[PDB]
Amino acid sequence: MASPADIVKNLKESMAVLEKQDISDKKAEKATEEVSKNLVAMKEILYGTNEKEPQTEAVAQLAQELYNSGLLSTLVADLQLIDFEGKKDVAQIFNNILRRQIGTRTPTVEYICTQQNILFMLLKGYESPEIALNCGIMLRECIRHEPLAKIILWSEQFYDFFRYVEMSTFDIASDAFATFKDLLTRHKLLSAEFLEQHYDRFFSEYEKLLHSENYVTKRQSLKLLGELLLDRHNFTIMTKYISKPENLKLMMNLLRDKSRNIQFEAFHVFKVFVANPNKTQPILDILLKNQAKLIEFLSKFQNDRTEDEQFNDEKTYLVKQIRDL
Amino acid sequence: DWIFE
Amino acid sequence: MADPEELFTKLEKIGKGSFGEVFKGIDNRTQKVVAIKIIDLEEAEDEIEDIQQEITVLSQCDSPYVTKYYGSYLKDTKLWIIMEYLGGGSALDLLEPGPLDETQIATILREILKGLDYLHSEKKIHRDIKAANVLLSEHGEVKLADFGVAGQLTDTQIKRNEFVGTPFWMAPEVIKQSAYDSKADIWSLGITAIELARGEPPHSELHPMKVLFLIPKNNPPTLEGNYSKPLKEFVEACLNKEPSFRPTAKELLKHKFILRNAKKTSYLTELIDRYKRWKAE
Ligand SMILES: Nc1ncnc2c1ncn2[C@@H]1O[C@H](COP(=O)(O)OP(=O)(O)O)[C@@H](O)[C@H]1O
Ligand SMILES: [Mn+2]
Repeated sequence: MASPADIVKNLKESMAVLEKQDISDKKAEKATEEVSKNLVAMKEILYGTNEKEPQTEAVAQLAQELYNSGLLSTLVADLQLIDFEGKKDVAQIFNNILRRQIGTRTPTVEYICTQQNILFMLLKGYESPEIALNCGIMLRECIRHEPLAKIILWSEQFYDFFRYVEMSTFDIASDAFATFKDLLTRHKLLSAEFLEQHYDRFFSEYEKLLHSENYVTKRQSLKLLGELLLDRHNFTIMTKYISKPENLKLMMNLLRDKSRNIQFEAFHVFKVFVANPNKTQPILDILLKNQAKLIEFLSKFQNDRTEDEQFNDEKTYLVKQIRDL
Repeated sequence: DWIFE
Repeated sequence: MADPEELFTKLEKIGKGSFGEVFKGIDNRTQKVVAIKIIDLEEAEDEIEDIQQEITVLSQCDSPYVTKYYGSYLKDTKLWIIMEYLGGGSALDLLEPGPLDETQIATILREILKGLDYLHSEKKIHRDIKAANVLLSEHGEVKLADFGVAGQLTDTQIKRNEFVGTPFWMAPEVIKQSAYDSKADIWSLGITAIELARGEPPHSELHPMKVLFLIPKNNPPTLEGNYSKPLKEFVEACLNKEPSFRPTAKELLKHKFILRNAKKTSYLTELIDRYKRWKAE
């Protein structure tokens, strides 16, 4: 047959069946088969087997009818009820049209901007195991575009990430962290702003991560912190961070942590407290007090890491500094 | 261990 | 949280390679036999998210031609990848007592090309194709494993510019670190066919650092010996220094050799007995 947007009318209708009460025979199962076929039908409008995608009767009639039908929401709002390969296809569709530009405009980013709840449904997807990893894929594509990144970041619902990176399920919690890393690092200016303004409650929350029972959570959070402080755009956030004695004391204890990989990451944070020209009063108080015990520490610290140039140059820089007050 | 303090 | 050592009971070390070690084991909660792979994140330092990518890739597949993924658990620093258990051992294990006939060879390559098809169609590369990574079930079913180093290809970043695989099985372009896609997997399949035949790949005796200079400079390798012309020009389809001139996983399923003889599975349960006897010998 091959229709253009009777496919959109079909999907919409079948999903409606799949979301009503009982009927667990004949019709439930026949609706599930229909959603499958049409997500495929739809998926090949945009990609299209051994014949180019028609930059006309394909994308626009499909993109147009996706917006007017609100099918894009219905698929995220009901992602649950769809089958395995189904959720894989939904997410690939969602990603494709969200990437769609006509001109210098990305129409889907504009649509979502007015259908903001789609972003919030995706994010909230982390709390439902059967769909968490699919919502991560889709959410993370949204994040690629600054408007939407902004929507999630500035929402109060962003601090849900400090629960999500902490789940029970390792796969999911790891994916939560991926998104949460993507938010804070991709749109540099956006995230520099957010961090400057929300500093106090952000870092109060970030500090709980550095104390995690979960090894991955701790190691990765700590690794990220170092990336954030050392960034050029985050100059101001950095200065505030390295002025607080409670902060130095944590890093220095993390230098002496059970895990040598965590000690290593602690090093790249600790590194900047010392390289800092404009130190503050209790900064010096701890350094000079712990001088020499540090110069002794640094020399005999991760020497087995000689496949690494910079590291060994930074160590000789740090001892030079802790012997120069 | 460190001097804290 | 969620302690694996409580809700899984690990039994016989079933293998032990690059990342960590694999154990047979039981799912106390359901009583399913699973294979358990355990990686020490602390020692590892491949990277760390780069490690978690073997799970991502594997956890997206749902094919009978790929080892099912059941979950992962974290215990201090060791990560337990829980996946579907396969009894009959590697293709490479099964080649150990002695050679194999062109039916066995063909049916194996059939089963692998299914899977090689599942993977590529959704734009995934295995990159580590060899008899060692082709596990069998006690029923004699043939499934892809490791990856390990499987790449994902997005709609941007179509080709690939990385540095992976094992040296004898690598495709000229991968060694040269040029641009490559799923056609690299087809090369490696070629050399897998030779391995399944002559029991060992092109330049088995040479040094790794040699064959990384060899593979790109020299001509493609050929099936030399008493082997039917259906395959000699089959492997020649794959082993072609030009990628785009290599067949797809789809049409290689149509190729003359697979279809003689494409005998059903289970008819390989011979090879596993054949190996179970040879082992206790
Ligand atoms: N699901 C499984 N069923 C049976 N054996 C397995 C399974 N997974 C791994 N093994 C055993 O472990 C060996 C190597 O595993 P692999 O995944 O290649 O690890 P590595 O990447 O460390 O080499 C295989 O050849 C096989 O013998
Ligand atoms: Mn392997």
